[PDB]
Amino acid sequence: PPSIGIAVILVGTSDEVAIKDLSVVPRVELVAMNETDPKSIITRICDLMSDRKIQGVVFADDTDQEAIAQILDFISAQTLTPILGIHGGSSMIMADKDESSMFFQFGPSIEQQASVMLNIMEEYDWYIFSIVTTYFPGYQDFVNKIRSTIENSFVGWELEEVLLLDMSLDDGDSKIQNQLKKLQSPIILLYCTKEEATYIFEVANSVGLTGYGYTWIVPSLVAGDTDTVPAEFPTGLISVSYDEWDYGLPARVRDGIAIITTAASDMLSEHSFIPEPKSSCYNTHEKRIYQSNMLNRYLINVTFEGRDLSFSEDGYQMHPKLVIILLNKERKWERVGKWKDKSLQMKYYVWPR
Amino acid sequence: DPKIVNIGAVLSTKKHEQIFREAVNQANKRHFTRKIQLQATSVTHRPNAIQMALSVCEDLISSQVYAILVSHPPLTPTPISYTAGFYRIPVIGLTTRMSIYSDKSIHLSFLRTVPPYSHQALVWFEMMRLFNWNHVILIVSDDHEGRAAQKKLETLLEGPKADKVLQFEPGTKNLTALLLEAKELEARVIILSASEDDATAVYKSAAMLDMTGAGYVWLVGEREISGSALRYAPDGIIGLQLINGKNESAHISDAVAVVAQAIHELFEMENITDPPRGCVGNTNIWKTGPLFKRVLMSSKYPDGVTGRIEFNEDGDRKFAQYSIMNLQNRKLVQVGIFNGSYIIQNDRKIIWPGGET
Ligand SMILES: *[C@@H]1O[C@H](CO)[C@@H](O[C@@H]2O[C@H](CO)[C@@H](O[C@@H]3O[C@H](CO[C@H]4O[C@H](CO)[C@@H](O)[C@H](O)[C@@H]4O)[C@@H](O)[C@H](O[C@H]4O[C@H](CO)[C@@H](O)[C@H](O)[C@@H]4O)[C@@H]3O)[C@H](O)[C@H]2NC(C)=O)[C@H](O)[C@H]1NC(C)=O
Ligand SMILES: C[C@@H]([C@H](O)c1ccc(O)cc1)N1CCC(Cc2ccccc2)CC1
Ligand SMILES: *[C@@H]1O[C@H](CO)[C@@H](O)[C@H](O)[C@H]1NC(C)=O
Ligand SMILES: *[C@@H]1O[C@H](CO)[C@@H](O)[C@H](O)[C@H]1NC(C)=O
Ligand SMILES: *[C@@H]1O[C@H](CO)[C@@H](O)[C@H](O)[C@H]1NC(C)=O
Ligand code: NA
Repeated sequence: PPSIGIAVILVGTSDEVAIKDLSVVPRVELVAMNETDPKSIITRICDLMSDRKIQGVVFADDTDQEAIAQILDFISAQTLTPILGIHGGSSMIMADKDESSMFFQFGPSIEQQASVMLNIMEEYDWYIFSIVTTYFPGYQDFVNKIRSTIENSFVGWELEEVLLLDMSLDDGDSKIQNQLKKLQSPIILLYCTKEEATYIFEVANSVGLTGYGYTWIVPSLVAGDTDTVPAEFPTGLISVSYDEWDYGLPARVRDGIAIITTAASDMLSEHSFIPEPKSSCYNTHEKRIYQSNMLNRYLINVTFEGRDLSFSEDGYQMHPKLVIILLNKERKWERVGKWKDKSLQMKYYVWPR
Repeated sequence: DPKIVNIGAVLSTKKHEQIFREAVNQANKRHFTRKIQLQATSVTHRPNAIQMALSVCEDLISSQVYAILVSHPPLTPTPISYTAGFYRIPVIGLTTRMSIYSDKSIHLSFLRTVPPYSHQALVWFEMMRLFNWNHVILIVSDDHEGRAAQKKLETLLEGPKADKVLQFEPGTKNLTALLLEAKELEARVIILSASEDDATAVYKSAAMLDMTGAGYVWLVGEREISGSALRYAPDGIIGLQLINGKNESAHISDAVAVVAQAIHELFEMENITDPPRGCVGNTNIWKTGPLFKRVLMSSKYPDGVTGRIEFNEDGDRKFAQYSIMNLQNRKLVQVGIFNGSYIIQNDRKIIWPGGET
């Protein structure tokens, strides 16, 4: 059977031996990468693309750098190469990906996480709340999902404040502090990056909004790597993490290889061709009337070993198994819930201190 | 010995590269440069976006640039905005008028010496108050740009009112169903926001439905009186042209003067850190990047070549000047100017679709 070249890019420390466990067959190449700046990522993927006929990329990293997703989307869109953000900063949710993107992520959408957050609140009857976001993309999608959910519900929801903080400017005028001081709600939903949340919490503490009587609920990208807990994160912080526990990295890489291979097999089986992988990033301008996004109809609908590995048109996982986590007094993230097939199951009936 | 502070630029040609080098030299000449001294680092546009992003790293971020000037070539400023944005290095757009660059989520450290197309609503609104057009019809393309003009005009109106807003799919050739809706309405002042090729479709459909003659007013922007849009444009139309909008030489001159002033104001403060030296291995932002943005955002340069330079809440140029253009006997005739805040009519009489309303 024909062979499709698949590059598996691993950033940081990982067990390559553990990781190493249709019409078309994959020729997998595990690639190690030390740096995650734009030049390093662009250069690595472009060098690999010229050395081998690379049909698709499986990317995994150990960082909390949500910018990796953005760098990858840009590469994916410019070169018309499927790229899967399966772990780390590469799987940190990228709202409004390019039209020409073939970038897909293992993780929940902003809208699904916002939904899970409200499911947690309904459980403990936390109907009075406020929202805080930065300009980080997806903030509009977050506020909108909350608003539309709350609007179309026979529940006593009360959204007291919605704050938008400008993290692109310095805080010499203490605008954030003056904005945060307006918060009165016992529950605060925060949408921003992990680096942004460290600052926000430092300030919110100075104004005394982090203690008991103030509960902060945050998305997956804020908690990020559960083994990296910024000192400024408040005790009793609730987050909606993607299951780094049960859905381990060797399984993700396997699934990522299956998606690219199945998609390729499916397109070859239906059109008697698959797109010829570009040998250059440096020719993308002249050779684009000959390139398409066509493989996306297939990459979005892959089922493997009775597991629906399908993605949304927006490039996020369709049915993830989410974990509800709580930052305890020993400053470690503790599992306190599970999100299944649109069902929430918590550990506690009475939320503890 | 002073501290050498680099300024970057992505310009059209070697002529423009030389103009930038001269503007930095003049900045060093006019300012007190015992403490800090500017150095021009520049390149021309690369053939594609990946190549451009790599050039920003290799050629400019490698030189610890404090800001990057960007023009449109002879391929957009986006890979530059993204690369510089990663580090929070400010980008100064010299000629891009697309409203998308006003979006802080996407274009994080971006300012421009030219306003977005959507800001033409500021001129239409002043034109509306002047000629007493209290009831208007707004026709916009259903793209970002079209919606940006509609939001901006709506903001100003909320006196004169937009009786209805009509949106069309970009690329539609038959707009007779859309224009039939507008014809039924009492209002006879039609404002258009469309690209060059989409405006052509409007004009052709409008003319067939006999809406380009006496009784109607057509108030349009720059894009809708350019290239092909002009071939089929009705006589009597009122459009706009941003004075010096395409003069890369004038915008380099003004952007350098603004940046030079802001650098010196920045070094009056304490704990000013240097930008990263190159991209490789550097994933943290420039800690002074956000402070430098705030200093730039609030910079005023009154004696600019392109007028009074000030930036708004999105870092878009304020006090921009426009030529009020009128199509008379198939010729664009300047009938007035929008000086930055006021309409000044010249001695050339306006000819409306047909005669004088
Ligand atoms: C775009 O076009 C506008 C409109 O003309 C210009 O704005 C005017 O600029 C002039 C010149 O700077 C200003 O004139 C000064 O007005 C003072 C009084 O102003 C009041 O009254 C006027 C008229 O009702 C109002 O518009 C205004 O709001 C005030 O309430 C006078 O006291 C000044 O005279 C003194 O200074 C001049 C020099 O400036 C001397 O020659 C005199 O001898 C005297 O000492 C002067 O006439 C005017 O106020 C501005 N008008 C508005 C509406 O703001 C913009 O300058 C122009 N922009 C560009 C980029 O060119
Ligand atoms: C502007 C921010 C991001 O949108 C954001 C972060 C925090 C916010 O508060 C708001 C927005 N991005 C832009 C793209 C950068 C990566 C990159 C580099 C080179 C090529 C393509 C892409 C990473 C930083
Ligand atoms: C990455 O770092 C390790 C450190 O042990 C080194 O062995 C490896 O060669 C480096 N990567 C590259 C591309 O040189
Ligand atoms: C997804 O996959 C199955 C594979 O058998 C296919 O038949 C089905 O039509 C696809 N679904 C959609 C909605 O495209
Ligand atoms: C462009 O601007 C410069 C001012 O820096 C000026 O010398 C030149 O004549 C202008 N050109 C046009 C076409 O207006
Ligand atoms: Na801006």
